[PDB]
Amino acid sequence: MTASYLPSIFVPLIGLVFPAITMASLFIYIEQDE
Amino acid sequence: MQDVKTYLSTAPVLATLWFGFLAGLLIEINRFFPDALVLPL
Amino acid sequence: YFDLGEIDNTTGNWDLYGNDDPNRYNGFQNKFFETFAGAFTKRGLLLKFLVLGGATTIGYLGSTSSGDLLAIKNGPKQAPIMGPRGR
Amino acid sequence: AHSVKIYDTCIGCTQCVRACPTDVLEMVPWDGCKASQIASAPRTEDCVGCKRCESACPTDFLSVRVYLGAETTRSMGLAY
Amino acid sequence: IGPKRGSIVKVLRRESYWFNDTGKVVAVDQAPGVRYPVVVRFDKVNYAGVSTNNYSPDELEQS
Amino acid sequence: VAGLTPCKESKGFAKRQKQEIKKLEGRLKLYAPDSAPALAINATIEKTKRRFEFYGNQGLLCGTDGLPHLIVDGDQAHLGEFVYPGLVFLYIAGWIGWVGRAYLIDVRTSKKPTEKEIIIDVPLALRIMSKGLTWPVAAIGELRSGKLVEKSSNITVSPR
Amino acid sequence: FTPPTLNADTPAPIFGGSTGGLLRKAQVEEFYVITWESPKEQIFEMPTGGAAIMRSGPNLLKLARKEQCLALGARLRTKFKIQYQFYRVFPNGEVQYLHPKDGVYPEKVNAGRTAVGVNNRSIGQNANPAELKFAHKQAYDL
Amino acid sequence: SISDSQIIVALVSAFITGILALRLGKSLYQ
Amino acid sequence: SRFPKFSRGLSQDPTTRRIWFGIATAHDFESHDDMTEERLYQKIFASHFGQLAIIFLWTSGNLFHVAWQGNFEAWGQDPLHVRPIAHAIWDPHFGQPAVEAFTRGGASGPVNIAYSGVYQWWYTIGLRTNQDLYGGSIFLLFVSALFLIAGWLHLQPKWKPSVSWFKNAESRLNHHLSGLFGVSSLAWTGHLVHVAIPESRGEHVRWNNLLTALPHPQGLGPFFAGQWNVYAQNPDSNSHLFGTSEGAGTAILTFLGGFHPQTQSLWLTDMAHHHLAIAVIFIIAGHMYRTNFGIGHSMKEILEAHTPPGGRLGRGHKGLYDTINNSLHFQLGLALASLGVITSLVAQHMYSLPPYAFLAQDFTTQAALYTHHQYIAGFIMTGAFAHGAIFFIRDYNPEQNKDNVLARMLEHKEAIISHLSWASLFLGFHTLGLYVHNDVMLAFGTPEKQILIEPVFAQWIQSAHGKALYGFDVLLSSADSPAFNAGQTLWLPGWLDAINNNSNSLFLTIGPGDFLVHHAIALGLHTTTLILVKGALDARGSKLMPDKKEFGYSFPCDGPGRGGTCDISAWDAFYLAVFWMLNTIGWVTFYWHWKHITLWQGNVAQFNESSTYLMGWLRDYLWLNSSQLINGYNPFGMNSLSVWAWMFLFGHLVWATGFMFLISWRGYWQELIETLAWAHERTPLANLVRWKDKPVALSIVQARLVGLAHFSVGYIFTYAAFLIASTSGKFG
Ligand code: CLA
Ligand code: CLA
Ligand SMILES: CC1=C(/C=C/C(C)=C/C=C/C(C)=C/C=C/C=C(C)/C=C/C=C(C)/C=C/C2=C(C)CCCC2(C)C)C(C)(C)CCC1
Ligand code: SF4
Repeated sequence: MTASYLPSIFVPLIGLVFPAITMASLFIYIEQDE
Repeated sequence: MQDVKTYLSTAPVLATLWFGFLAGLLIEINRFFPDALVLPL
Repeated sequence: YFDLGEIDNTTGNWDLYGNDDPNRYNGFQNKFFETFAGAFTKRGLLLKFLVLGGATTIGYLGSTSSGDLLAIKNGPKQAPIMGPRGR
Repeated sequence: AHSVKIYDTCIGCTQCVRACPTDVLEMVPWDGCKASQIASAPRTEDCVGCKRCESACPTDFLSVRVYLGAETTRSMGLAY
Repeated sequence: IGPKRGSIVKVLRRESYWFNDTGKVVAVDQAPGVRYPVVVRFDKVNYAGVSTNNYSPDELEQS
Repeated sequence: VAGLTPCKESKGFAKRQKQEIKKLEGRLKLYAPDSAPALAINATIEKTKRRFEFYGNQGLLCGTDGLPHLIVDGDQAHLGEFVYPGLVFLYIAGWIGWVGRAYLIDVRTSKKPTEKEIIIDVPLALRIMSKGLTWPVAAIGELRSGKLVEKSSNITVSPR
Repeated sequence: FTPPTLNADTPAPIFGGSTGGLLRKAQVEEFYVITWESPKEQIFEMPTGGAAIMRSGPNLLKLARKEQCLALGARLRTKFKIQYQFYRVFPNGEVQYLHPKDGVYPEKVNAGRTAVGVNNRSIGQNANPAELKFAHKQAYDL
Repeated sequence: SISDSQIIVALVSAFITGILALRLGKSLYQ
Repeated sequence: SRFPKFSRGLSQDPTTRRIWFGIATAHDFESHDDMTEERLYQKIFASHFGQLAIIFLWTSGNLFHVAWQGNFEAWGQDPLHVRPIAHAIWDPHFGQPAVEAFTRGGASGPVNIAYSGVYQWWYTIGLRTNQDLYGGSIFLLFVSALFLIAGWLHLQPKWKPSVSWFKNAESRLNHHLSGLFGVSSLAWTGHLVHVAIPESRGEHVRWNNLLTALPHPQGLGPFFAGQWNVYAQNPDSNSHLFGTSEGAGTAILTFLGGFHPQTQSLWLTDMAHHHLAIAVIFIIAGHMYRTNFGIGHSMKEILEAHTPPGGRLGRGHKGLYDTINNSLHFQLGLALASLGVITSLVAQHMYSLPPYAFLAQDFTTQAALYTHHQYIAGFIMTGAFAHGAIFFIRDYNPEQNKDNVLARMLEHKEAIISHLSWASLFLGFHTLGLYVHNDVMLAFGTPEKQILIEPVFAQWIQSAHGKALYGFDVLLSSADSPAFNAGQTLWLPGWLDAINNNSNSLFLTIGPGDFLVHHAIALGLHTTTLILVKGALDARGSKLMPDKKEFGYSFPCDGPGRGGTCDISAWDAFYLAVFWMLNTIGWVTFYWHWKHITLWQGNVAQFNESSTYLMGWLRDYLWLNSSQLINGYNPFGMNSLSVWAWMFLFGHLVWATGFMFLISWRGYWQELIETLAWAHERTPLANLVRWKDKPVALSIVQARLVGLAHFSVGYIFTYAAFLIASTSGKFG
């Protein structure tokens, strides 16, 4: 390991934040009346 | 026997009587000629 | 039970547990909450700083955590276990 | 919603209408059978798609034919 | 019209269960405008359980 | 053939005969020598010794597992493993297939053809079960005369 | 045929209440009202689940689906000799009369209705989907 | 072993690739 | 116009099905509304570019994780005693035993051990340090970025290509055979010769010294003068250690055959010659069809002219060129049929002839790499057959295919389905009866009473290859054959030494258990082919329902009338044959993993005595090898196989969860969700919350798909876990 702290950053974002970004933006998108 | 033998000629009874005779024959072949892996004739 | 003068009362549009009381608090408690929760009102604004603020707050304590706080930042504390065939 | 189509093999036996649980089919006059009547589907937007008419059609192959297409709240059979 | 009543016909209709099957004609409708006048009875039922079906004379040949 | 020793000279096949009687002899140690269950194990041992002396005398091939292997290629040494009981089988299986085919032709030209299959007409059945003895001469005879196969114009075919 | 007008003054059958009745689809989308004339006070099986005492005069029953009106309607057409009609009621107040459209039930033929959705060909003369690629029409609607 | 600054070069080039993936997904939408 | 916008009929659906089907009809581009030919082919072309970008952005992250968190240099120093590290683990849910137990390969933290064979591959090809893998990851980031730019570019109206460019099959085949298969295998050969052979011989050849490091002592002189044997003059000896200069040769294109004696793997000089041969023959084969220059072939007239004059094939292949060129599902089915037969040829030829250095010694990696390509190939082949069914519904024109071979497949389709049915029934009664018979004889205390059939046809083929174990001595095992004397100075000194060795997996010693499981394999392929040929040929219609083509491909049923029409569609035959490919490849990889798990620890007699009956398969393979699998975590503690012990149990969840969708069907759940909708609409404090999508049960096709996908995920995870825990915990 070169940078041990990027495991501590990207695994919380792509594991928690990015599904919370993607599923909330999709649920807005799939329930748009348009 | 115009209707008793008709019941005896039905599909489940004739399957029981044939396979009773068939498994009866193949068991009795497997008594006098057991462990038969190769036909000698 | 069909009326043709009140279409909501004959279809199930009932406030079954609602109340028509106008207010039950006082003015001192009401002015405190609307002042503090005034920057949290708009849905488009609140969704922006909750995503951006939520991404920072999980990356902060994910990185500033210690060995006793989380075991993944503690690392190994013993000799490694050698597998079979010398691997 | 669902598209119910009647073909010219129909004998006017009326049992497709009698098997219909959402009042889609009706018997209109016709000149192509002994019964002098054929089925039709004017209220095909009310069709759930259950194909009870196809189960009750004695013509080989079927004269009433239900094609499951776009499904709405009529053809989903919901009460909520 | 029709081949004959009480005759043996073979069905040329592709979508019938009794395609290339021997059937017996029981009724031919002589009224004009009827698309499928020949009523053919079969010894075997279809999946619906019926054996009576109406065919045009163009979908049958004498066999 | 195929790297397999014969079972009469296989040391692994004789090892399995030794450890099978020894398993049955140790079962015999807890019974009286004239008792009824000891006669069954004594008949089991003589059934085992008859079996191993039959497998070695037929020219069976034994591998490294001490087990008799069958050569089904059609070897002149190995005819009774697959070819001889296969021709015995196909004669019997063709007998089943010929008397069931000839029964359906005999009941298709009847008043109620579906009541003769749930209720099988035994005088009609037994008069052709004897006739299934000579069935290669009757199947290829019907094949050469064209009565075995049906023309495709009279066969129910699903549409394209 | 003049369609019958919903009176909205005839009363309901004596029913103890059910949980199979009108949900929020009645409130925002549609609900169905079936009206029929009765000989006497009988007991019928509720299509939502249960039993109710139906009145000796005209009856009004509120249902959620069109299938509940035919399941009730064919029940009181075979067990009872009662002619029935039902409606479709929308939340804005519009009542859409639905069945029978000509006043006579669709099992019996009427000269007023016309053939719609009727193909002059059979199933075997329907076109293949390969020669109808990328079109609004399909193999059966032409 | 690779260095710290090479991880920065990879993360920018993946973010540039993530923009070009976002640009194709907009064009696949239209 | 709600989601989904490509289908107008699903946008007016007020239920949850609109949310579901829009995910699943997302890539079915030809079923979309207001949809044309040009938009179809351009969206497919940009989807291909996105697929290429995903593959290259995948490889970039599988290279970045080896270069960053993996010990590729430490594995390069000692590839026999170092476990290859895939990537590091950052799990907030580990306790201290899990951090202390997943730290393998001399790493600083908990890491995942790579069982994908990427270290063996990158070592054999020439990559040595982490900086080379990082440079490859940046280069393939650039390549995926270029493919995203090209995918966006061809959707722009200036660079949109027309359908006539897309349906240009002759130019596509010439530039695929010449460029994709020829100049890329000649590019490869230039790598294997310039980089991989000198890195096997210790010379560090990179981009900085590409123009100075000469690959041969006399480079490009004997090539253009004709004496090519100078490139096969001094091969690597049997004392050659891989990656070191000692014991090495100078020849770049040898024809030795067999294996490198230290790695038990193929020679890089042979694979370089192999690629120069499948490069000359593909560039020459790419000058076949007519594009722009007068010479060449028109494939329409090839297919028109290939009619037998006796009329046994009808019109032959007349009208098939327009049939393939107009139908994208025909081309995709042909591509997936060829791809399944070569992904299975990949699987069969990387275990028996290991192509990568120190891949044969790493056992669980080889097991993963066989099971990978046999499952990916049993889903690619089923996709081929399913696309044949979709071609027969939405793309097959009976007017254009009039009495050709493709129409004559529909003319005698009942003969094909009934004879596949006979072959499947034959194989099933015979294989089940022989296994159950051998089970009864091992149960009844008599192992000698088994019907054991020596597979003498395939043993004769092995003796035809050069195996002297069976003593057939016909050709290449006898010195009196002309094939042997034509080969004994050319490739056979390597091949016979590789095939007469009993430690490798090159043409293993087969027995009666191998015969029986090969009939299990033939049962699996025959019954999967039965269901799939039955789905493809009854796709348009059948005697139960003649208008299956007018109901689409994946329609649920046709109603309870006419006896009952459940699973009548061709998608449902694909659905029923996914279970048969799972069973088939389960049998295949059971046979592979047990034939190899007994070979690797030496006792092949366990397989030779126990594979003939199914209690040996249950006890000595499924129960015996699962000893350290399910003991990956205990009440006493947890081992390094614990993630493989959870993933095993996880598979038994998901697979069994599929049963919930495959046994229980819709209307039970629809009435259940009706009661749930009443309960939510009447509960105080929760009635305030509404749904916009009406809650419905999963629809019937969706139910079969969800149960099938759960069945497949559980099936691949139960076996990925067992197979990567019963070889990597008991190495050997
Ligand atoms: C990759 C996915 C991901 C990751 C990073 C985590 C991370 C975590 N899990 Mg979690 N989990 C996930 C997937 C995820 N989970 C899923 C899919 C399952 C379902 C099967 C679970 C089920 C599960 C449960 C049941 C629990 C955990 C808990 C934990 C914590 C264990 C570490 C610890 O001791 O902290 C101890 C706790 C803390 C240090 C508290 C920190 C809480 C912070 C401050 C929240 C701050 C706001 C937040 C960031 C807003 C997010 C916004 C959005 C954009 C994501 C940690 C926060 C445990 C826990 O304590 O949860 C918090 C616990 O009870 N997990
Ligand atoms: C020389 C010119 C040239 C070359 C290089 C290509 C290149 C390509 N074209 Mg193209 N094409 C050309 C001109 C060219 N074409 C012409 C003139 C026409 C006009 C009619 C077309 C029209 C055309 C269409 C319309 C499509 C393509 C597509 C593609 C791609 C094929 C899919 C892919 O990447 O699989 C890569 C495949 C290989 C590298 C071949 C591998 C063969 C087998 C399967 C594997 C064997 C390899 C080996 C064993 C594996 C070892 C590696 C392992 C260690 C990892 C590929 C990039 C498709 C695409 O993806 O679009 C982006 C597409 O949609 N092209
Ligand atoms: C339905 C359909 C389809 C599909 C189908 C499929 C999918 C199929 C498959 C098939 C397959 C998948 C097959 C394969 C085959 C192969 C083969 C057939 C092979 C062979 C080989 C050979 C013959 C060779 C030879 C040899 C040998 C053997 C040895 C030595 C060497 C040599 C080389 C000499 C399609 C799409 C078209 C469309 C239409 C319809
Ligand atoms: S809905 Fe289900 S049970 Fe009913 S016919 Fe279709 S598949 Fe069969």
